[PDB]
Amino acid sequence: ATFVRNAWYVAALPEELSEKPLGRTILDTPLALYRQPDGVVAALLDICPHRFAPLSDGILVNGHLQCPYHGLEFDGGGQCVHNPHGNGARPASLNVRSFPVVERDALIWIWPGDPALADPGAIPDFGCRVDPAYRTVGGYGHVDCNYKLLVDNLMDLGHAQYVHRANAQTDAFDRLEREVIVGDGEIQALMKIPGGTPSVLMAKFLRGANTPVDAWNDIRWNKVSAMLNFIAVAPEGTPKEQSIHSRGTHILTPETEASCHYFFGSSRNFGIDDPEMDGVLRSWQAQALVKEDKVVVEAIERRRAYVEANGIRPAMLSCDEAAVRVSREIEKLEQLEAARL
Amino acid sequence: ATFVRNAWYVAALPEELSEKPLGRTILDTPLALYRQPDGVVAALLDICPHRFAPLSDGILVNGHLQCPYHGLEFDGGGQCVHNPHGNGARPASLNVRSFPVVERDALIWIWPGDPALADPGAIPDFGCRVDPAYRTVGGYGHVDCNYKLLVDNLMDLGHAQYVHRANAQTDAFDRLEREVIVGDGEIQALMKIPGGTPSVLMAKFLRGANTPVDAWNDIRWNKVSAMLNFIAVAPEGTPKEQSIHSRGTHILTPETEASCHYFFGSSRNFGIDDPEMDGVLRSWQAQALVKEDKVVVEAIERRRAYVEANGIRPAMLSCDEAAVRVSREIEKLEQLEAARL
Amino acid sequence: ATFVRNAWYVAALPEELSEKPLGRTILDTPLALYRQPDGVVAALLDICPHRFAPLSDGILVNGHLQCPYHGLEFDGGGQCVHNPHGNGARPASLNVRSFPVVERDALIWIWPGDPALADPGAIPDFGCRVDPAYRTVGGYGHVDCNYKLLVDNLMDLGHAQYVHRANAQTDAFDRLEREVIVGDGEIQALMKIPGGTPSVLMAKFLRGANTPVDAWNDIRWNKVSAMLNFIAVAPEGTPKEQSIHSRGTHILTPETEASCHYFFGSSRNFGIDDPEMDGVLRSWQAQALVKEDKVVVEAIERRRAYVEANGIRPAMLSCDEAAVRVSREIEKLEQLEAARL
Ligand SMILES: COc1c(Cl)ccc(Cl)c1C(=O)O
Ligand SMILES: COc1c(Cl)ccc(Cl)c1C(=O)O
Ligand code: FES
Ligand code: FES
Ligand code: FES
Ligand SMILES: [Co+2]
Ligand SMILES: [Co+2]
Ligand SMILES: [Co+2]
Ligand SMILES: [Co+2]
Ligand SMILES: [Co+2]
Ligand SMILES: [Co+2]
Ligand SMILES: [Co+2]
Repeated sequence: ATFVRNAWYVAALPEELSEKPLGRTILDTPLALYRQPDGVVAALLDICPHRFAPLSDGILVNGHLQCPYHGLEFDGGGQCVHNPHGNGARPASLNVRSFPVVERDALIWIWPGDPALADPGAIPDFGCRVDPAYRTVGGYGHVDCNYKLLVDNLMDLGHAQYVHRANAQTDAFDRLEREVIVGDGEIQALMKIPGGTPSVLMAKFLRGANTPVDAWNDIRWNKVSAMLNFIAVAPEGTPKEQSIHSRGTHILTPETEASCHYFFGSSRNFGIDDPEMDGVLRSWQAQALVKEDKVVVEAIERRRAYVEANGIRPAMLSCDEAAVRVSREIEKLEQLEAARL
Repeated sequence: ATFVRNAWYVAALPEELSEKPLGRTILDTPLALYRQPDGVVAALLDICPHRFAPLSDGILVNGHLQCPYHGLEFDGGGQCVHNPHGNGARPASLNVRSFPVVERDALIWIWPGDPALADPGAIPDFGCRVDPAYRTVGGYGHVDCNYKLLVDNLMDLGHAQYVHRANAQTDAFDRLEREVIVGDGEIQALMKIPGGTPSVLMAKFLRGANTPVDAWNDIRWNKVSAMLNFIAVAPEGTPKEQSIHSRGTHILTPETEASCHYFFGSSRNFGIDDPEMDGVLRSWQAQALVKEDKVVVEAIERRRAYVEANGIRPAMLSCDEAAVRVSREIEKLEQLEAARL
Repeated sequence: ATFVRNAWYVAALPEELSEKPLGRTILDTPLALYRQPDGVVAALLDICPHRFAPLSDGILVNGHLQCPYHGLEFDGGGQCVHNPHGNGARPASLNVRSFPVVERDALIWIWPGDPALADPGAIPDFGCRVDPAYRTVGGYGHVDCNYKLLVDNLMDLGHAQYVHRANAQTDAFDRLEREVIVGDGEIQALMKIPGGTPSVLMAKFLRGANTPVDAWNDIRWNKVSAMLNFIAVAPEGTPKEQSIHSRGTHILTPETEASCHYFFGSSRNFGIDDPEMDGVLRSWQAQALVKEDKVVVEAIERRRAYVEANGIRPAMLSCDEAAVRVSREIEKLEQLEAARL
């Protein structure tokens, strides 16, 4: 019910789209997503203007999406280009709503709000996903929880030990200086852990000069729910730029009030020509989502009714600064938008 | 919530009933339908007056339906004929509601509204279903959509050109000529496809024949939601009257606000003793009706919340006259009834 | 929505609890139930004070329940005993709600209401369950009906003549004699079946029986929804006291407004060292209690919307005295509680 509609959201990964329409709901809005013959992606409201049939169940006819019910045909902009009935007249009432869409950084971005306010330049920067110097692997996941629970999750390092123990684990609670930098529509949480233990994968690409001052775990948040992290390791006192690292794409898109779409990916600068490494990284990310984070957040969503019926508020700990700030920024965006409705 | 209760609806096909009660909900009213030992069908509110147990889960005892909970027995009129407890007294408070019911034309009709207005003069004529000159085959289907969506569907048979493409597509669709006749309590939509190649289905009716043909697809609607179509095909310019045809029964009965019962059938005057022709008609009913149409209308029902939340209204085409008129007649019946209670 | 929270309810059977937490909802309240290393049972609100994760999905760490999300640890009283984050401070806001709990008579009792009013001395007496002179076997069942429908069911044991026809029908039902004893927070219904043929079940307990049989079916109800019955059968003219019997535990605990937990058991004074009798009772509990009654009450729950929408009230028979009285006592408790906010 309460979404920030005036913002860019990822609706799909390029590989998911083709001439066969994909029906997907974004912010309670049903969409028909498909790639036209010229290769350009189109996004139409998945509701035919005639009698409301799902356009996503149709097929392309001469490059145009044909409604599966009575045959009306539409172009990528939503204009009805063919009416096979009667005099074949095509009044403006037959056009279907079209959404601004941009394919960039191996992501399909969509603006579900006021179309007059959609500026391609305000789209988050995920350039690493299409940089020849990086190898990117990823996927899609559906989760039955409000998207804000997963934003909280991604902005927090404290559950790694208990939720992702299979991968991330430690035994130190005396050393932890994470700085949170608040910008405009952007927030970064930087963490540098000297003497940090490199991953099993990034270790294979290290020669030898371990010295307490060489491990990073950072994350950047952009307007609403798009995040990119930075997991890295270095020899000694070398800068972040010259380290072995992976930039992780973690973008959430609300489906309904209690469900969301999760687009994940890893863009690494090591083992670039290792095909079996691709399967590995993609599976661990999938595991971290499906088999672990999903279980936790879906259980929390199931407790929302009780917490709201009663007046229960969360008790924050020292590790919640970044999440709390992002949570507050999203709230402000919800209010700023409602102050127009 | 909004149903036209003062009208006759089909609650079951004769073959579905026996001494074993059938529990079925009609217009949000749970019914217990069964055939008494004398062969007469009975319809009782499926709620025992004592503690509300489902009478439909009981069995007949000496021709009377016995409640499975504490044994009260009832006759076809809903009168409690036996109370096995205490002095065995049977006060009027123990009688269960009974609904007017009429078995006619191989259909079981029921009046769910004001029993004092049960006007049998209003039972639609489906005589072809029991005419020895016709062969009838049919079935039952349950659909998760408001019944009005299927009424719309059946009054626009032209959708077959797209929804039933593989069997009904016709190269002469663009030469279609339709008219609409409005009479006393009845609306008819006539369609004619002249001098074209028979569709895949029509070919089977003519036993794999080619050569130009004239087609007719007419449909009659009667008060609320009972329809009978006319599908005919014949060579060149032969008389519509002396043509090979099938009269299709298509009757809808609301179950809940968002679900309905669909009773379909085909009464043909050709291939009367041909088992393979029976198979062709049954294949068509299972594929087109039970599958194809269901997919479309159920997807539309899922889009109702969005269309209502926003102020979206349908855009009518030249082929919608008949459906729009029936839709308006049903609306008037809803208002005339609401102005009563 | 309307529950009598100020009363003791059974939340589990001792055998269901261990160091692995059991998540269960009682009166719309999610609980985490577990046995601490010292063997004492604990009951905490299954919602972590930090971010609301289910504590029931956690494990015990050094005798304390650890939240599976970020590691907070709690003691049986709900006090946070360990915070692994930052300075490890533990403000009062980190404690979780704990519920008064008492393990007695092989039952786990919990007080879901005002903790200040919980008095262990008001817990129903089910001593037979731990008396060395009796052999007790039982189990748990979940039912999708408001708990009051099952209380009604248990207070009218006469339904067994029809609902459990195959197992308990007696040909002397017509000569039954009832008595009802009313007390403070207690109501008893007595039934006597004089000189009849033993039912299939009673014959199983007796291991034969030629001569006529006297059967007793008594049941005691205590404040809210805890019942204990008395099933006895004897030959020719043996008195009820000095005889062979089983004391049946039948306790219901509301889960939601339309669902409940059913704890059943049989404590017999015959065949104490007989495995075959154990099977007979478990077979009965599985068939009659978990299958047969469930079908009836769940069907009734499905008819509640219709009966309420219309103004339908139940018509009582001569066998409803006990049930009606308990129903009235429960209503009074609901009102007395609603009158104090
Ligand atoms: C849906 O109406 C029909 C059409 Cl348009 C073509 C062929 C048949 Cl068999 C029917 C039928 O009555 O089922
Ligand atoms: C449901 O109460 C019973 C009746 Cl009515 C007959 C026999 C038995 Cl064993 C029980 C029981 O305690 O489950
Ligand atoms: S609903 Fe799309 S053309 Fe009719
Ligand atoms: S509920 Fe039908 S006789 Fe009791
Ligand atoms: S939700 Fe329990 S420790 Fe964070
Ligand atoms: Co074009
Ligand atoms: Co996580
Ligand atoms: Co009779
Ligand atoms: Co159709
Ligand atoms: Co301790
Ligand atoms: Co510590
Ligand atoms: Co029973």
